[PDB]
Amino acid sequence: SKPNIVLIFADDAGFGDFGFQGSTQLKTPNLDKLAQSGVRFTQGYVSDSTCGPSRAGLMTGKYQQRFGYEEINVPGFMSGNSALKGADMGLPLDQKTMGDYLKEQGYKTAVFGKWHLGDADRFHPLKRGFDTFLGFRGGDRSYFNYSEQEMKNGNKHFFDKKLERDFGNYEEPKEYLTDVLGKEAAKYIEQNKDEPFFIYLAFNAVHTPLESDPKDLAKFPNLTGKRKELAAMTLGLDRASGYVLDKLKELGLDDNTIVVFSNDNGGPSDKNASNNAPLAGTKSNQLEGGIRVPFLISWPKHIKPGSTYDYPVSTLDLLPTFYSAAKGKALGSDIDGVDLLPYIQGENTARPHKVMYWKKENRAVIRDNDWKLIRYPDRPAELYDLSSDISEQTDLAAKNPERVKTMFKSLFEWELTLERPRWLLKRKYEKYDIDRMDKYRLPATQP
Amino acid sequence: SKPNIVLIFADDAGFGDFGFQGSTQLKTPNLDKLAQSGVRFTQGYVSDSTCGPSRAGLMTGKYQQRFGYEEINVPGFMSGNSALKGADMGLPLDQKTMGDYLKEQGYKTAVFGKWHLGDADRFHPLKRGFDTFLGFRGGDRSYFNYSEQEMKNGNKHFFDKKLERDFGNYEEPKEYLTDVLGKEAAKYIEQNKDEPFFIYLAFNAVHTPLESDPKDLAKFPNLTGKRKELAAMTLGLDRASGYVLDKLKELGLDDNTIVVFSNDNGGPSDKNASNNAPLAGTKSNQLEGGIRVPFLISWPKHIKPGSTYDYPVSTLDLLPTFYSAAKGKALGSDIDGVDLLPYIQGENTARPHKVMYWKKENRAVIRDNDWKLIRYPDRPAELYDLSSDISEQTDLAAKNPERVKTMFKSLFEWELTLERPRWLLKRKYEKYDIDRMDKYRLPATQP
Ligand SMILES: [Ca+2]
Ligand SMILES: [Ca+2]
Repeated sequence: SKPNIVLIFADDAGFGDFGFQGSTQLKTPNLDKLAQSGVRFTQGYVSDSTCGPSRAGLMTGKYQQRFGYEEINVPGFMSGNSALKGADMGLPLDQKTMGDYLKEQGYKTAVFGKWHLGDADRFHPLKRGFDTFLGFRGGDRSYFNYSEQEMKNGNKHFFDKKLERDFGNYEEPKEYLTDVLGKEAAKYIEQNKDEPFFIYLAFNAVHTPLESDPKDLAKFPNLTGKRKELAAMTLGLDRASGYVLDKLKELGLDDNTIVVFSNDNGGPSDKNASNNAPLAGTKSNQLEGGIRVPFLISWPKHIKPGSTYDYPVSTLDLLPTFYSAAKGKALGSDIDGVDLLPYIQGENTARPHKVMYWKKENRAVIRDNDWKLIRYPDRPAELYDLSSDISEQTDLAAKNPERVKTMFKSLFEWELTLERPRWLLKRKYEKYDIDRMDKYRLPATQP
Repeated sequence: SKPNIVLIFADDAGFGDFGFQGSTQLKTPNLDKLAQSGVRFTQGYVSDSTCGPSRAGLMTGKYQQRFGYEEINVPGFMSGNSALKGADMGLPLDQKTMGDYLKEQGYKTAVFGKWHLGDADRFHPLKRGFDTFLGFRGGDRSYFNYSEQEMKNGNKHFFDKKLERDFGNYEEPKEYLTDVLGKEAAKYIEQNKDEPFFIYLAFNAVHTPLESDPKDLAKFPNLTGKRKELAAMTLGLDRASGYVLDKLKELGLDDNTIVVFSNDNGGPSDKNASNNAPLAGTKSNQLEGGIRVPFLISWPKHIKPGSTYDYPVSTLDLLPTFYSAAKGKALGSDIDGVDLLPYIQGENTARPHKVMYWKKENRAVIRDNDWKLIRYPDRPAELYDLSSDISEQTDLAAKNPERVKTMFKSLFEWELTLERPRWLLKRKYEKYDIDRMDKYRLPATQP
């Protein structure tokens, strides 16, 4: 008998904007119970500090750069010189997804909400190892229904923002999208209570646009502007998550169900007032604030409740971890993630990752234990000791020239194993990413 | 009366492998007379340290990266993810060439030898402002005829290596290609002795493959291996250059003819035994050895014979210099080169370039006066003072942190004005370029 798997994946959430992450202002009671029921990771990372490359890594358990998925796939934002534009941008078809791996172990598979791994029919979830789908192909959309007007008077790329059941059944949500996503995950759990199931629950929460239940806004009278709306949407994500967690309890599935909460990248603090405290930086930079994310795994009877795990882990680990728990035997050799279960349980006391990497064009990172080397296009490479400087305020490059040179060589060694990107952003977005990094260069504070 | 213009452009030649450049072993008597007849530049640069991007800059007078021509166009060597492959790689059609500009001033225009700005019919010289053509579309070819056998049993991209008159008149040279190229330039000068003419003479010499007249090899008994063959081919380039210079004398055109000798990039010392003394580095790195080239301009009666010009100049300058000398009035505003004539003659005492840039992906350079900042993917950015360290052995980065930061920002500012590349090399060539850089990291000496 094989465990059910629920991967709850938030969008553009603050590292510091959950109760279990030390938030005073924000309220995440259901996710607080999820944290206390299992293991909270203090050093959980995504594979990129933007939506698309992150999800590509999560879905494959592979450094997404190794198959050209380097820069974010945003239809209408790519260079006129870009190899693939619009709907042709997607997860290469030769890649085997989390869905595909769990379908081979006889799981019923579903994805609710944000896909963002290609808009063209061939990149559709139901072609990528998911039996079931309710969400949108694109990167973002309204948390309420679109009018007939707005849908008819939309540009060529607006079809990816429209809510979709399975293959091309376009119907708009009747209700706040976050609540619709939660409640459809719950229906799907009840409809599949007898077989093993895998649910990728990809909330568009708390990505822009800033849109909330009026019910949620009244609960934060003290808060103001974009922060008031983040809190409302967060409470929303927490309620919708609650629907799923309660249903598992209600049906006695919680005993033999893995539940993972995480986040696709660090918070874009200037767009959605997210707060990455106590980390520097945001979405689309490779400071801890961009790449370090809230990360929970709950598995009752298997993981001790109320435990922390302090060693670095990656979203990349989730494919092999899930597959191993689903008693999987035929794991591809091209997989960069490790099975986390032996490490969580104490059977392996080693770090699950000595060396970790990030790369978007000239911006790249190598972490070797607790050394962080950051390469930029516009300034000397910086070196940080994360064992004593979680906030990256003390550049140790100057006083460690030989460690910088070695780490620079190891980072280059890893770049040589990557494909060239399959698509390129317009040049000017590199400037926006770096100006934002500089705007949020200091540690964020709670609150 | 408008002056004739002859641009003699060698391939993969050594910075140190000409008599007028201080060569011990090699013989370039015709080019030695060319140097003495005009101005030798001690700091002449190409716009990239490889064939294709270099030629793209030369032909447009523009930083070739500003229209996506960043990495070398070699059919069969591009990433499977590359936006354009094979014959579709070429100088974008929206770009106006040196040929186009001089055809508008009523010049008869011709190109002999290596084109390498696109193999497809639309990228052909006769579409890009040349009335006449005898050469090959591709990057390299044998210095002797190809058999019917070799031509029939060649890969899809071999058609670019075949010798071509005007538009698709394929006939193989009956004689050493360097001698055939020189003698056809001379025929064309005689055939057009009465009207103003422009000849781009792009010798494939001294690019691989290493192939010489047996007559030339016997003149270098003391030399051995690849060096013996370089010397023979060099003597060959010098004789073939001689045919052109003698013909101008013979017809009394020398009085009113501008002659430029230069080189498309620094010498690939490990492939053709070229020697970039006294510079560090080679082809495909951005040390002085890659980007700094022999550079002569002769205009009898107009430029003082036997003169040196010590301030940096670029191949980029040749389009506006040529155009201005052809009494051109309607120069595009997108042009990065300056007219060198006022600077050569002393009318402008200012540097013709304060700030110069190079970029191939993560490898980039900014020069500000005699400060050279070099960015690499695999090591800390280096700073050199070229006024006192022509050989780049004394890294001043650590002792000049503020200059490094500012220059890093100016270099980024210039990257933001560029398009993304229109095509990408396979990943593994970045490793080969950097291993070669390291093999030739020390100053080359005469040997
Ligand atoms: Ca996101
Ligand atoms: Ca060349």
